[PDB]
Amino acid sequence: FTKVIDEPIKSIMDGIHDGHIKKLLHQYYGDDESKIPAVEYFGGESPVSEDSAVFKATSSTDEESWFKALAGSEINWRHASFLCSFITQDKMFVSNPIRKVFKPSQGMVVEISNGNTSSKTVVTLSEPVQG
Amino acid sequence: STRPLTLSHGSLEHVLLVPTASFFIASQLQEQFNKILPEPTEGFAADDEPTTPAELVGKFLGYVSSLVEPSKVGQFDQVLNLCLTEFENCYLEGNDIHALAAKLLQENDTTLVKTKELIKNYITARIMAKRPFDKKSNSALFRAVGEGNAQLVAIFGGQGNTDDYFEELRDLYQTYHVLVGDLIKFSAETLSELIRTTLDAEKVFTQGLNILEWLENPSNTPDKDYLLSIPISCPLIGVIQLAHYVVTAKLLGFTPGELRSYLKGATGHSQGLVTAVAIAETDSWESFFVSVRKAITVLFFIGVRCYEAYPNTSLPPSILEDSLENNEGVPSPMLSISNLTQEQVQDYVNKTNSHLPAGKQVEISLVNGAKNLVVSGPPQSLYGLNLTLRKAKAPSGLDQSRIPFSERKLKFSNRFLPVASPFHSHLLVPASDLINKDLVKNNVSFNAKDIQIPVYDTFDGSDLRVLSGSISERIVDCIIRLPVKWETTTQFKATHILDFGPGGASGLGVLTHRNKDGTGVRVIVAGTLDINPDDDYGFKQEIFDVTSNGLKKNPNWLEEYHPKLIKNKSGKIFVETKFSKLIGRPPLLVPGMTPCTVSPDFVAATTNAGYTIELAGGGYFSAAGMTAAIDSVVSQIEKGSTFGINLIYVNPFMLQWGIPLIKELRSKGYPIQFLTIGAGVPSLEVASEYIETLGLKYLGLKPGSIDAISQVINIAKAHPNFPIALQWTGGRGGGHHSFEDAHTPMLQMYSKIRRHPNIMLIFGSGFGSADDTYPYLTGEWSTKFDYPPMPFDGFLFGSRVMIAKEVKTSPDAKKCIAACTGVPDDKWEQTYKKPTGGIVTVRSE
Amino acid sequence: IADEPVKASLLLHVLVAHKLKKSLDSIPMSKTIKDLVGGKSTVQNEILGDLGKEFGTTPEKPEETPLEELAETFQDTFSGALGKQSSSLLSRLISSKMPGGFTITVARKYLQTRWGLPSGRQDGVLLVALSNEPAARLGSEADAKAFLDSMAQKYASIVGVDL
Ligand SMILES: Cc1cc2nc3c(=O)[nH]c(=O)nc-3n(C[C@H](O)[C@H](O)[C@H](O)COP(=O)(O)O)c2cc1C
Repeated sequence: FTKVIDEPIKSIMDGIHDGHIKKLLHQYYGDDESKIPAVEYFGGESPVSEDSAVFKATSSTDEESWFKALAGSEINWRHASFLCSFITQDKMFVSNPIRKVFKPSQGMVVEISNGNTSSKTVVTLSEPVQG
Repeated sequence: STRPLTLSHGSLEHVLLVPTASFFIASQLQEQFNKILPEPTEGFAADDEPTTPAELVGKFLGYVSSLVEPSKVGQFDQVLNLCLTEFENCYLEGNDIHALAAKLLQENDTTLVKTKELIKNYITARIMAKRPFDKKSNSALFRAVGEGNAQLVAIFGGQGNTDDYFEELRDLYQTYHVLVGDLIKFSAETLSELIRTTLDAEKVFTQGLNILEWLENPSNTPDKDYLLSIPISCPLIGVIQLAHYVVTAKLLGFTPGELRSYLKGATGHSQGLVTAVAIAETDSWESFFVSVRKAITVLFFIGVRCYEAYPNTSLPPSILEDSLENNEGVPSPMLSISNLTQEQVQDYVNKTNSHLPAGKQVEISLVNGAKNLVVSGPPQSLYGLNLTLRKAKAPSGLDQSRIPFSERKLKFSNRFLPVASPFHSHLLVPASDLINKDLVKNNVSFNAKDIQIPVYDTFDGSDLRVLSGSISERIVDCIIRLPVKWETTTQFKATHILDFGPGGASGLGVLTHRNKDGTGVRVIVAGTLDINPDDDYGFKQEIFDVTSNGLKKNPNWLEEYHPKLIKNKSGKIFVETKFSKLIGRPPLLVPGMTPCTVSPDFVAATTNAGYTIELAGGGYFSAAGMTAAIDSVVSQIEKGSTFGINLIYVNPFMLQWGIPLIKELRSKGYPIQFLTIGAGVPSLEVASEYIETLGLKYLGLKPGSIDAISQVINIAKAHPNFPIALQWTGGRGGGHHSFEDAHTPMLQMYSKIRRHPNIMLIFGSGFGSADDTYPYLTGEWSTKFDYPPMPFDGFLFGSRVMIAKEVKTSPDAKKCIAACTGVPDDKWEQTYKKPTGGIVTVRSE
Repeated sequence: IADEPVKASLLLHVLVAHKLKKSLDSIPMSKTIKDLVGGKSTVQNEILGDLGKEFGTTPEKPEETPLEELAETFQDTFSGALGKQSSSLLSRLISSKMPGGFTITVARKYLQTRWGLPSGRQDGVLLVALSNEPAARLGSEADAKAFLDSMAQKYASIVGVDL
């Protein structure tokens, strides 16, 4: 399968991947790209519905369970913000600080507005400041 | 009003809330039971000594039930009904005793015999409390079957599973006396009569057939050889299989017609097939005792006539000593041959048949697997064939790790079976006529319309019910003459299988799990109660359990690892496999390649092209070389994009300067997505360090052979929450290659890789296009080798990218690579001898 | 006597022998598990399970592989431990063979005082007592002690320690 000299690496891989997509699409969706399930962003997934809700974090709250809740189900921006463990800093990769901010300790009240609508979604953490 | 009564054995105790009106009767048993109960010891490791409170309540129940009379009202009737109710409430939280016994095994320091006695006691109490299993069980399995989430099928083993089959019957008599004691009493009676009905049966039954006395008194039970004789072993195997069926029906509270109605279809292995049709008739508990009488009568008449058509003779001690020195086994009429294809063994039997006359010829009887067969014939002949095979097999300890795959001498196993008659042979044909005449004389005849569920014929795999002729005559022919083809007769699409045959974990069930491994079928060993650590198949508990435990689905590889499609907002279609999900890029990566992928200018290009590539360590011999290259890539790549580093395990210098460096650049947080350790898998200790300390997304590994693969699994088994990319390649790969075929080690391991969802499995070597990879992505590539579909999660291309423009290989080097034709997958193993499509194998330093 | 970790070959050898109900030397070390009992296939999966519980990690197809080169691969991930199967065999022996009252403790202190063999040899001498199981009521403490002494010289003979 080595014949064409100086074929760009981008052109080979793309050519193979698209040849795969082309054979999956024909044999599992009768050549209909409208049948492909879309998401906002595709990645980060480890290989292992309320519009306005309120969570009360404890000093016993499970961190995974906590973050899964705060993220929600839908693939949107807040999904990434709570789940992604690394964020970018130009070309650098650093421990997601948002996960450190919201990290479940006793006294941490989370409210969510517009949970069903990403674009308007607003999380409002609340803590006892002076009492 | 209640007066509490505590009963203890050393440290452990249990409190029962006896009522004060009948407390004098229970406080009379407190002392008398603690008299029967032995002395406390450390661990309670002594036999007949309760280890848990539940066991102590059990032994109480068993003692109380012993002294009570079921016919005559005693003072201890309400005392049994309150202590059993208390046991039921505290310990049996809905689940069957089988689920508790299973829970005690894997939790407490409880041996198997302690569960057997506990269940015996509890089932004696419940039945003898005048509280039979008359209510319907809420078993998740049979609830799901009614719903239509599962389709049960019953299989029934036969001969050659275990030598001491009788000991499976003995246990039942002891552990379920109250459930099957009547049926054993019936069969025992029936046989006692049948031998007086057959003119020359008693001649065969030299040491009698008093099976009741053999159960009661082990001393009276004859020598094991006499038991193994087919006139005794045939009917009794029926009775064991009927026993296990009956015990399951009662404890579920189903009638024999109800349980038969729940199964989609039944079938048996050789003489098991008679048991399969025995349950297909039965309707209620009343019409059952003629359906057994039928079955047992068939197994009586085959079992005797086959012994009078081919009686086992004395064998010269010269053969026995030779066979036991090679340590194959005692010669029998049935020789198992594992790990060989049907044509190969067919070859060898032709050669052995050629020498010998028709009266001493061997034939293939069983076809139990793809590489599992059994030959039948005279034990002289099969010994002579065992002689022929021993010259062809490699020695057991022979290392062919260095020999190229093709010329490695094939290694396999050949033991004789624990059986007395060559079933499915021309040698038992002469019994056929005397079997039929006897079956018609004793008024046994199965009617197609009387059969309710489809029974599958062992020969062709069709339903029995479609027969024009006698069903009995076909069944006889199928057992004595026609060869079983087990894969052919298991073509049905069930979700669960119930092995009621003898042997249990060494019985037909486990064999049929192996055959259908990865086809989404769960086998359950109904005959034996134990714990499988692997949890690939189930035991008795899964039948009876009512929780989510009872319903364990075996994974179907085609469905669970289907290659789906997806697309982000920007309409960029991905292929969405287990790999692609984590990395969020297509599942096509460029491996680590010295020197192709040492050049930053190519690694940065491919990472900007949208694909994952490993920067090869093998071009840089110092920390300062990595850092200069890393930073040269970093400065070229787009924001938020990452790449991998390949290292070499067989260069301990490059590891000892390169691992601490990666740890320092990743503690500062460079975009090093992952680490691959090519050429040799690391030890569990080093691998654990790499996983924890580095702080990477995942850890690629490039295992060479089976031993490596299993060492990878072990690494993943330790960190099940950390992804581990197993980049399996054949010898047919470019660069440092093993002697191993790309496919065959996956065929023999895939199953054991997919038991850990944290292992992303990537297949590399000999790939350059979509068309050649596709079969491996979909999983249809394994259909060529007659396995279930076995899809893969990724694909790495070593040689395909060498001719790419961004690669720093000299234009004339490209022209030389292009010039090379290559070869098909078959011929790659000729590289050792001469140039093969312009490529040859040489030795390193 | 100086301390040495118990080798995997000895623990492997007593576990196979104690399933076979057989003595400590009647098994040849250069032999495969599938060869020993080539007839039956129940003791196959039973021994494979017992070796699993003992040393956790097991290599694929142990039955076709000789015990000596299995022992070296077992030794790599094993460090002088008893494990779940040898713990459950020991308690059984000490409760049913050794008299009630005579438990592991007193039996370990007797070898530690009279012989002065460390806590790692106590495992070995106890394992040799499993492989040649007395299969009898050793009620007489003196008898049991003398048997332990004949199991201390059997341990010293197989390993090569001088007493
Ligand atoms: C030119 C070349 C260099 C390679 N260098 C390495 C290497 O440095 N380390 C390594 O573990 N594997 C190396 N390999 C093996 C590849 O990583 C990969 O396993 C193999 O190429 C797949 O076979 P294919 O080349 O037929 O696709 C190399 C292969 C080639 C062809």
